Amino acid sequence: ENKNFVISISTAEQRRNHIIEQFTHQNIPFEFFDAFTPSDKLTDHLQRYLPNVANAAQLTMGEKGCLMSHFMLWKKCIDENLDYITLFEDDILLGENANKFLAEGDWLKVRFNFQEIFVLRLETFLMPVQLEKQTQIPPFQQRDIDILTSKHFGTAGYVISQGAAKYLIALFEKLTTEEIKPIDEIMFNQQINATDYRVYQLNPAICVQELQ
Amino acid sequence: ENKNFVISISTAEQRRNHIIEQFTHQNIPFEFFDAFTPSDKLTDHLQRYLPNVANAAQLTMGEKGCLMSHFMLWKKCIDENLDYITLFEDDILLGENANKFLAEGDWLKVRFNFQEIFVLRLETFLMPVQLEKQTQIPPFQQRDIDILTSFGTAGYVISQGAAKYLIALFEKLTTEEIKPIDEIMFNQQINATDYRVYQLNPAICVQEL
Ligand SMILES: O=c1ccn([C@@H]2O[C@H](COP(=O)(O)OP(=O)(O)O)[C@@H](O)[C@H]2O)c(=O)[nH]1
Ligand SMILES: O=c1ccn([C@@H]2O[C@H](COP(=O)(O)OP(=O)(O)O)[C@@H](O)[C@H]2O)c(=O)[nH]1
Repeated sequence: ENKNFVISISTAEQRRNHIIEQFTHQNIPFEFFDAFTPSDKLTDHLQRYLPNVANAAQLTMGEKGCLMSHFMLWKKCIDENLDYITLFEDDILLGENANKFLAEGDWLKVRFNFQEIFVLRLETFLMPVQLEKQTQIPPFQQRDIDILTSKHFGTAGYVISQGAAKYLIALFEKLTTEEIKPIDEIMFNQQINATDYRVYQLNPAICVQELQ
Repeated sequence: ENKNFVISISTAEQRRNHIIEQFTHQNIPFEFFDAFTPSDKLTDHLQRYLPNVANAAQLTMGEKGCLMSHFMLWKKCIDENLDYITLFEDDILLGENANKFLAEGDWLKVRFNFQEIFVLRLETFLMPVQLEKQTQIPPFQQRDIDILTSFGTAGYVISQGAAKYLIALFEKLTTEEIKPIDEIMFNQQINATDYRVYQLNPAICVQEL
């Protein structure tokens, strides 16, 4: 059964073409998942499943749509009883030997217990905090005053075990409106300390986002 | 009035002596703050000021004590009406020319508004999440399976504005939102509107093991 899903706006035909080119050349099976966008469909899904998120002013409707798309795919993993599901966003660029990882799953089956709770990142690791130089505040005694700025972890390419799909669905349902944060922050920052939940990183990675 | 406080367990004589040698070597005034350790004192302070932290199973009592020590120093900043306070942990090494930064404040006064909300890190910048190798799960096609694993609160200046902000922030955090103090101050909260975290580069102190 197919394990690879690419989140893509149903009208984003040029992005879909980019995905098709890359995946078909490497003979990697996949399906598109129609992404949630600002719409009655997204609004109704938020109210049905995540009214906490519907009420969260701290997320943009785009960020809510992104969360909803991942969340519905986590649900798909559970509903179809998949050992794992592999999720992409439609701006990823695949590295050369992606087929060995994405067209076959026996390597995962040997390495992981899917009722255990893990996410394996396939995309490049991005530092969530970086130093930026600035101009307003002058240096002192030959030391610069830099600013700490936050960067989002990508959610553009990862494997999630059925265990983790269940965990993240329950987590997002249990969060209060005030506790909601963008999906990348919950998956890859906040929850890194959580006891049974483990995040792994393929290194070197096998894909990267085409944006920034 | 003194601005430099070094958080240190009252019985940690060896650490205290190392701090004394380092600060006095550069004629930097400081005072020790007796760190909270597992005790009735810590328990009662948690209940009085941070009951959501008392209930947070995800922190060790040591991590709770560390948070409590910083929190009480933020309070000290407010109570003594200090423009800023400079907080250290007791396992640090001071760099050269630290006196210009730590025994004098005019450089801060001309660069910052103390009623505004900032923290200036004095300790070396460390990546708050690292890739750790592991041995149990074999690599595949020359790619390792690493674990993502978790900044340092061993050296920073905080404005009175930020002391107020952080006291209120930590009091408002839910049990679910509680994390070790360094994860809040220097990771989670970097995404926050009026809260600005700066980094001296190169830094003027570094943490020892
Ligand atoms: O309303 C939206 C917009 C985008 N996405 C998805 O989020 C991913 C990243 O989107 P993009 O790089 O275009 O940034 P965004 O538009 O989300 O800010 C892509 O898979 C999009 O299909 C979504 O689910 N809902
Ligand atoms: O119960 C404790 C333990 C440590 N610390 C302080 O936290 C800093 C870091 O101490 P250490 O590196 O020993 O941390 P630990 O190993 O206790 O987690 C030092 O300034 C300690 O005095 C504290 O306030 N309470």
